[PDB]
Amino acid sequence: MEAVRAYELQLELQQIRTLRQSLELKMKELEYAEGIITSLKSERRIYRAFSDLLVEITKDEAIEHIERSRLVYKREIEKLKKREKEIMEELSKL
Amino acid sequence: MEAVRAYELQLELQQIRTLRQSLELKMKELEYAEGIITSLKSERRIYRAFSDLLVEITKDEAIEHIERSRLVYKREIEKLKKREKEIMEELSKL
Amino acid sequence: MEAVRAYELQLELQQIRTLRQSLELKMKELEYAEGIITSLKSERRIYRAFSDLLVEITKDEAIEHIERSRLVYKREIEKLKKREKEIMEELSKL
Amino acid sequence: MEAVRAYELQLELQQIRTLRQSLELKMKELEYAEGIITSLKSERRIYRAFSDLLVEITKDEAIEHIERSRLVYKREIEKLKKREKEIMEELSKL
Ligand SMILES: [Cl-]
Repeated sequence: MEAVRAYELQLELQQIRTLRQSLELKMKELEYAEGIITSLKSERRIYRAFSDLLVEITKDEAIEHIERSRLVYKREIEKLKKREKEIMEELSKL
Repeated sequence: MEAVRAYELQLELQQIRTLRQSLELKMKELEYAEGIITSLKSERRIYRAFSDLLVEITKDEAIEHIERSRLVYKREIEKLKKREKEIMEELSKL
Repeated sequence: MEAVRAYELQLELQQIRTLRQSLELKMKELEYAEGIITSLKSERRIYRAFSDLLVEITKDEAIEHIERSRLVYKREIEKLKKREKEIMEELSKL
Repeated sequence: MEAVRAYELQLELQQIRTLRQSLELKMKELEYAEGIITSLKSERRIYRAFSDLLVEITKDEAIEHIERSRLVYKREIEKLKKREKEIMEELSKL
């Protein structure tokens, strides 16, 4: 019945939204970090986490990481939002 | 049957409690950190985590973060506890 | 039927084991850290994590934290292992 | 029916794949860290995470940890991939 087709579209939508929201959080945290790293205070040490190690990196390396990561996240988020878009439309047609 | 209505209220209550407890933990960890940061020892470096980066911050920045975060958590916790309150009352009326 | 009573005891046992194993992991990680902190190398900075902040602590503070945490974990682990013990015995009697 | 036997093989395969992928991620993160640690920049502080403590370690200690961890992960990954191999073959024979 339509109720079942809708529930399954809703289940898919929730899973996509959950993945998408996790990526936006990480993306926003890195943008916040970029604002601090590029602020006026002269010295701020920065570390990058790799599994269970924290390795010191430079301001330039940190900015590079933030910019590349944002690109990967923006792309993944755009793709997921377009899938959410399609599903919301199907749900609307029902 | 009442058993089913109760089970569904119980399911909702557990999910709210789980979210609430996660927030109280983070809130209490930051209050503990504040006590240390404002203690007598002269020098303690502090870092703030943003996704996979750790960025050095000052004592004043750390205290600001702790106070703002506590406000956000206290508010979210109060709202969830009020929802738990309502549900516990419904469960009692049944 | 006995199969159902056994499945439910098995479900409970798995959940207890999962909680217990998580605590033993954290406990063992802190014991490993203690071995390093008390080793010969003269200077090793140490930080303690509180939610999203890392705060510098001394060797003595780190050892204190490790010892107290081990006590809390050992106690929680002993209590869970005794519950696992009871269940395994019930499963055996069936 | 074959559909049910296949679903159960698929369920097992997904769980194995999920464990395997988690290990490959950690393994790749440590290999990335090794590349940075052994790069030209003269001074980079390194910390290792043990539960809620971060303890400073040397470049040599970090490399040792990365190499041992890779061995443990490579072995666990090879064993899981061989189990995935078997299941994919069963699924093919059905
Ligand atoms: Cl440092």
